[PDB]
Order: sequence, then structure tokens, then C-alpha cells
Amino acid sequence: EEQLLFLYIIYTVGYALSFSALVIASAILLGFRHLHCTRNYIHLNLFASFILRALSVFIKDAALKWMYSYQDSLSCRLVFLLMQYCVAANYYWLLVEGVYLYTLLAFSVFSEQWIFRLYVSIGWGVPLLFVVPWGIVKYLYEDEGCWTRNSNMNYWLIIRLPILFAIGVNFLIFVRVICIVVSKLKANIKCRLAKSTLTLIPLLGTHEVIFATLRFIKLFTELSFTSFQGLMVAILYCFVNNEVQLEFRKSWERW
Amino acid sequence: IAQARKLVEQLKMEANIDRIKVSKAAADLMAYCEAHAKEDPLLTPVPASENPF
Amino acid sequence: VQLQESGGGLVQPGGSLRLSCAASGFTFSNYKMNWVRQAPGKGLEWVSDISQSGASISYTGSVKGRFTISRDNAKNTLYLQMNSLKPEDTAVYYCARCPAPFTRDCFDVTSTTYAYRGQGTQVTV
Amino acid sequence: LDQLRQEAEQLKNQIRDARKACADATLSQITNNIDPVGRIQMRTRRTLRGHLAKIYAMHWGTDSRLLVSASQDGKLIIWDSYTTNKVHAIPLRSSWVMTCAYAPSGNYVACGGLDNICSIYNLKTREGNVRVSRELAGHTGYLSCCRFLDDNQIVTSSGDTTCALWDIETGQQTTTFTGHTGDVMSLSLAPDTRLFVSGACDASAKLWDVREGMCRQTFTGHESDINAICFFPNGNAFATGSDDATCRLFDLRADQELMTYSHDNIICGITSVSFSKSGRLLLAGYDDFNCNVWDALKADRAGVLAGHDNRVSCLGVTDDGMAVATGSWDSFLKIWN
Amino acid sequence: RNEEKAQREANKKIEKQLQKDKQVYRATHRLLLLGAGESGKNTIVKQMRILHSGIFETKFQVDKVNFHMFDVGAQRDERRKWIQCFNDVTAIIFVVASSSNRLQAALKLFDSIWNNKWLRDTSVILFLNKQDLLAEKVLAGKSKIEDYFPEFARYTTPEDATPEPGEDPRVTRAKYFIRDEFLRISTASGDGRHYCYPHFTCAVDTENIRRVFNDCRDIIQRMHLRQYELL
Repeated sequence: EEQLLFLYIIYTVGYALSFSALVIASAILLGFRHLHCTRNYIHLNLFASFILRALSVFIKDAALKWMYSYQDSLSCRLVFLLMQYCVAANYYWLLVEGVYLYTLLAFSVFSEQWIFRLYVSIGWGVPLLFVVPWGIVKYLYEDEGCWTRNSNMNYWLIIRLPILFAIGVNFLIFVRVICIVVSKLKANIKCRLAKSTLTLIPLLGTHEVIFATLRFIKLFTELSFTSFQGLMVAILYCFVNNEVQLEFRKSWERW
Repeated sequence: IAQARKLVEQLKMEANIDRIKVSKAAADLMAYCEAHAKEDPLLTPVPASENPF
Repeated sequence: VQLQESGGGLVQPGGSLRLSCAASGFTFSNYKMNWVRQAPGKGLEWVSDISQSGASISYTGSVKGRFTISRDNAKNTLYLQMNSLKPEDTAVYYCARCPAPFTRDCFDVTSTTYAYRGQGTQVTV
Repeated sequence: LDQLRQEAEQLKNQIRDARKACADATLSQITNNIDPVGRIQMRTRRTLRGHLAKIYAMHWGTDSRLLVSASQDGKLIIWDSYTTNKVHAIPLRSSWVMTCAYAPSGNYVACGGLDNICSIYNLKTREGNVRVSRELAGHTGYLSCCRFLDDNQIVTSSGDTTCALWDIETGQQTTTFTGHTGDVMSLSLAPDTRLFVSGACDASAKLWDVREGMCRQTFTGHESDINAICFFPNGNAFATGSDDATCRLFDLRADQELMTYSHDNIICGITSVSFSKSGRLLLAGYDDFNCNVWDALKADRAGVLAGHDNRVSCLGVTDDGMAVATGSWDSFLKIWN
Repeated sequence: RNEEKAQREANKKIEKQLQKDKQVYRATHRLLLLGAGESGKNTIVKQMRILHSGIFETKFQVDKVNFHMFDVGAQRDERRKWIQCFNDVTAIIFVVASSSNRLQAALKLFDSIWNNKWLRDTSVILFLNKQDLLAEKVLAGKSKIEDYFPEFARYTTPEDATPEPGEDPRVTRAKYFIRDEFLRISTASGDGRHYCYPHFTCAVDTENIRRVFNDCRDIIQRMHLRQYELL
């Protein structure tokens, strides 16, 4: 009970802090008009995905706050479905961010409006293509206990495979970017490489592949990092970003 | 030598020019600015109704 | 912008002579300065420049170790000290100035028709 | 040659003595009892977007409504500042446009740049689509300004140190002005269109007679190049800004500088100036992304039009004094009030 | 009210065109080609032109990528004003006459470009386009590089020197010495906002375009990475 209680406490703390940091960062990015660019649009989409994920998870457990004070009602299953969809959308938006960075260094140019429309479609729409089928199957063939309990793991394989594919692609992009960065630093060192590599973890979320009494510590690290990922991304790419800092400084001077 | 000669003529022409005390020019500028002061919308704010912006 | 050279004359090879450039009409300390000379049948050639306060110095390779550059921002002056002249250094010397203040670049000081360039004095060996 | 230079120095000394004799008092003393203008807290009221690259110059229309802008993406655009709607989008032959102009009657706009050629465009074509009407050649250096005397005469100034007058109908140089030893940057016609001035890259300003084609006066005092110039509304004064980080005001009859506008915090160079309708506010642009407001008769500052994210490279005031524009290498025009 | 529909109709048609233009503008790279008079600049320019007024524009494409190169002309030698227009170019090629005292003028010009503030973000490429002439001058012996360059007396070939087959040690020593003079200028105060890319070239080098292509790609990659705050 002690370890579980501490893990839950850290979990909630991390998720709430990520929610707060991400909402603040989204407000800041959408406030300044000068900063409007495709990159910032993708970042705002990622922030929205994280915020929706955090909102979905907190309420889901809060139901127990009421039930343990709906287990066969209609809306409980829908809530479970929504949580699944939010998780998938968050992971695929991380994938989209990685793909966009690689394209930027891929040395290729395409019609910006069409590319942005395609990316917006891929980030939010692709998840509809497995979550909805999973909900349909749970409704029609394995509807037991709000769908939370699973019997045929084959239907449980629907959700996991796309997420694993996204994680693999993110990891590959991370490897390529690190190779290029090392080449650039060599041609023109350890401290700078360490500084760069660490900053690239939360954006692509490679900690998942990194984590491929010791078991308790492993669970602690996994849950803590997953919870705090949102806050880390928000910090790194909004508050310590150069142009945002300069924007804040010049605004303050003007005010 | 040609460059000097044209410099010679230009200076001579410019030297023979009438001049007035700076006080008169300053007074004239002050008088103009005072006279047309009331008709500079930037100098004094304007009603929102008239302001096309 | 007024540049007034002085100190020329005649000297036998291997002798010494000093060039004293006087300037007025602008804040002396702010402007990077140069010495540039014109030998007969030759385009303008560069010699040596000195920073705002004398921190940095430079020379063209050929005159390395022979001449010397120095300025006195307190007295609105630029100086050049010569020692051990060679036969092939007869030329006129143009006390020069860089165009913009507070900057480090000195575009086109050796231009054919620069504006802030002195008339120069003759030094023959 | 030595005698010529010696007696020329004598002439210069005589001129300096004559000018010094006429300096009885300072401009500030005469206006020592003028009340301060006060804090001019102007703010943006519009914002015009569409330019890809930086903006070099713009010119107001004679009605205080239309204006034209010129940028280095190869585009002229005529806005309607009242509603911010585009009216025309004129492509250019040479993408390095360095100036533009608006005809008095509103029928033509002219532009030119490193190509050395000043082009004329027609806004009242029968077909309705603007097309080239006359290309003027004859300069041997980048063209840096141009203004219209009327629908049939355009005065141009170039970097080869010569200002010229053109007859648009034929294309010949009816007259050519010479006497500068450096690049000529900016000029402005008189209120009556009888005289115009131009300061060059030698820290000197010269007043010209359009009819006689010869220099009339010369002014000096600046330490470095000259980037902007403009006539005071009454036509009897003109203020100039230089790369020395200072602005100055002259008078065509005093034949000498009357006041300077300086501050220690400023270590950058001016790029454009302009007066207000009453000639009581001297606006100005700077390289540090700001535009200042100088109370002309007091030497002080009284307002800052901050907001630009890069250098300011143009400016102007409507003929009726209602609105003020600004342009910048950021590619965005702003309308203040 | 009909006029507003008439005007609002006009704006839409215009905006459709500018957005059409914006896409085309971003697919083209701009390159300014400086160079000393005796540098053979015109030869390299003709080399680009054949294989594919106050200013001359040359358009060529490599691997479906479009480069737009502008060579100045019919201008006065005072460059300190019309040079500001080129602050946004991708790079500023720079041909030099190594074998030529011309070289000192090239050094001063390169320094002036490097330290100028408006250009403090435009990386400069560097060519050395008289290698055969320098080789024959030094080999013939009647050049005495030491007199104009006293520091050349104690210079020795750098440890990393990679010479072409059949290259004399004296030739390599001189050639690599020439470059070092510029790199002293291009390393100090760089600040990492822009770089220099030295090369050893010949008047008839076919691949002169390939070098600039690769260096433009490298500049683009560095800019993008700096945008994400990796480098």
C-alpha cells in the first residue's frame, strides 16, 4: 500500500503539473501574433493533445471516487473509449512532430497549405481508424464491465500496434538527427552533445524505448517520466526557447 | 587642374549670395508652427467620429 | 571632415622620418584610422591601421618591423614613424579615415574617389 | 594648381567667416519660451500584410487615401488604407526595387533600383490592366529616389553623384545636375516645385534650381553619410538625418545649421525622416527598430512609435495630416494616429 | 454597397495571386557573386552560364533546386551602400586571386565583409582560383613569397594537409599558407551565426557548382538546427 500510494501521488502530481504548464504554454504561443508559423501550429496541436489526455485520465478514475463512495451504464463505456482515443491521438501527434522535423532536414519543399492540411488530418483522424473499430468490437462481441476487462487479447492487439509503430518511427528519427548533429559538431564537444541529446528526448519521447526493489524502481521511473513528459516539453520548447524569451523581454520593456 | 577650376568657379558663385540673421528664420518657423498648430490631427487628438481609422 | 598631412621631405636610403597627420571636424576617438600611400604608376596601397583607442594594430607584410603606427586621441592626431627606408618605397601618403563611427568594417578606404581622405604629403628616398 | 588650391581655401575661409557673422543667437533661445508638446502616445490603427521580403520605400496618394509600397520580392501594391483592401499588384522587371513614387494626379506610379532604369506605370489604362508606359535610361549608378513634378516631368537621383530631370513624353534628360562627390541618397521637391535639395554620401547638402540646372547653395556640418532629407512645409527649411546618429535642421536663407537632435543612448544611424502637417513634429526612423518623435522647435523627444521587429526603412505623412505610415525589413506596414 | 462587393471581389482575386507567388519564391536560392577584377570571376560565371545594365542575373538549377545568382556591374567601387541590399541572400560567393600586392586587398575586403553588422548573418563561401598560376610562380623560384609575407619563412605544412597526387611539398606549403591568412580572420569573432567555406579552385573546374550546392545545403541544415536549438 505504501509504494502504490506514493506512485499514485506522484502520478497525479505530474499529470496536473503537465496540464498547467501546457495550458500556460499554449496561451503564450497563441498570444503573440509575431510567432505564428507552421512549427508553432504543430506545437500547439501537440499541447492540445497532451491536455486532452490529462483531462481524460483524471475524470476516468474520479468515477471510482463516486462508485467507491455506473459500472453497467451506457456512458461509462463511452468514457473509456474517449480515454483510449485521447491516448492514441497524443502519441500520433508526437509522431507528427518528429516527422515534420525530419522533413525540415530532409531538404524538400512542398506546398505549405496542403502539407499543413495533410498533417492536421493525420494527427487527429488516423486515431479514429482503430479506436472506433475497437469500440464497435467491444460493443458487439466482448461487452463486459464497461469494456475495461479484456478476454480475447487479439482484440487488445488493435490499439497497441499503431502506438508501437509510432514509437519506432520516433526512435529512428531520433537516431538520424543525433547522427547529423554529431557530424556537424565534428566537422567544425562532449558537453554540447550531451546538452543537445537530452533536449531531444521529451520532444520525441524516446524514454519509452529507453525503458525497454529493482522492479519497483523501474515502475517508479516509468510512471514518473510519463507523467512529467508534458511539463518537460512545455518548459523546453516554450519557456527556455530563445525567440519566446526575447518576445517576453521586449513586451515587458514596451509595457 | 580642371577639377580645381570648377571648384574655383562653384565657390565663387556661392560666396556672392545674400544672407540673413538666423533669428529671423527661427522666428518665421515659430510663427508658422503656431499659425498652423490647430490643424495637425497628430499634434492634438481627434474625435473618433471624424477619425476615419 | 578635414585631413591635414605633414612631415614629408627628402632622406637618403636607410634614414628615418616621421609623418604627423592633424584632423578636425569630428569626434576623433570614434573612428578607425588607416595609412594609405600611392606610388607612381601604382594604384592605392594599404599600410597600417589602428583601432579606436590603440588596442589593435596591423601592417602590410612588406613593411613588417620597419615602420610604426600610433595615434593620440587626446590631440586629434595620427602618427607614423619610419626607419630604414628602401629605394622602392617612394610615394605620397594619404592619412585616411573609415566611413562610419562605432563600427569595425572599413569598406573602400582605398577607393579611387573616397570622400574622407586627406590630400597627402610627399616622401622620397 | 597649388595657387588654385590656396585661393580656394581662402574662399572657403571667407565663406565660413561670412556664415559665422550671421549667427547672432541660437534657435533654442528664440523658442526658449515654447511649451512642450507633451507625450504623443500614438498607437497602431491598421496593419497591412502581404509583402514577402523587406520594404524600402512607399509614397502616399494625393488624396490621403491610396498609397503604394515597394519591396524586394518584386511587387508594387496599392492599398486602400481606409479598408486595407488591395487594388493592384504590379510585378516588376527588376526585383531590386529601391524607391517608388505616386503621381500627383494619381494616374502614374514610378519605381526603379539597381537596374538603373526608372519605369513609369499607368493606373488609368483603357483596358484596365496596368502596363509599362515609359522606361527612362541614362544613369550609370543605382537609382535611389524619384519624385514627380507633374504628369510630364520626373526628377531622379542616382548613385553616380548626378541628379537629372526627365521629360517623360520623349525620354530625354532635359537637364543634368552635377557637383556632388559621392552617392546622392534622398531628395524632395519644394512646395511650389521650383527648387529641390539632395544630400549625398559626403556629409553635404546642396540646393538646386530646376530651371537653370545649376547648384545654388551648399550646406555642410555632418560627420558621415546622409540618408534622408525633406522640406519643411513652408518651403523655407529642410531637415536632414545622417549615419552619425544625429538629425539637423537647416534654413535656405540663413545658409547654416540651426539645430541638432542628439542623444547618448543612440549609437545607430537614421534611415528616413518626415514632417507633420503643421511642421511641429519631426518624425524619424532608426536602425534599432524604433521611430522617434522630435519636437522640432525644442530639440527634445516627445514620443516613440515602437513596435517594429526590424529596421525602419521608410515613412511618410498624409497630405491632410491624418495618418502616418511606416515600413520595415520585417515586411509589415503600420498606420498610426 | 455594390462597390464593397466590387472591391471585396478584387481583393480576393489579388490575394489568390500573391499566395501563388509565395510558394514559388521559397523554392529559389539567391547568391551574390563578388570577386576581384583580375580574379577570373567572369570566367567562372561564363562556366556556369554555358553549362546551363547595372546588374546581371543568371538562372540555373541543380537536382531540381533553383539558384538565382546576381553579378554586379556598371557600378562604382564604393560598395558601402548598395551592399546592404544583399543581407538576405543565402550566401556570398567570393573569388580571390591567390597567385597574384593584390592579395592584401582581398584580405582587407574579406575582413570588411565579415565584420559588417548587416552581413553578420550571411555565410560567405571562399574560392582560391589561381592554383596553377601560384604553383608555377612558386616553382619557378622568381616569386620570393617571403618578402611580402615574412611569416611565410617559418611556416610548415599543417599536419592534416592532404595534397593531390604529384604535388610538390613547396607548392602545398605555399598554397596552404595562403588560406591560413583568411581563416585567422574568419575564426575570430564568428559567434557561430555564419561560417566560411574555403576551397582551392581552377578556372575550368566543372564541379564549381557542386561545391556551392553542398555548402548551401549545409547552411540550410545549420540554420534549421539552430532554429530548434540543437546546435
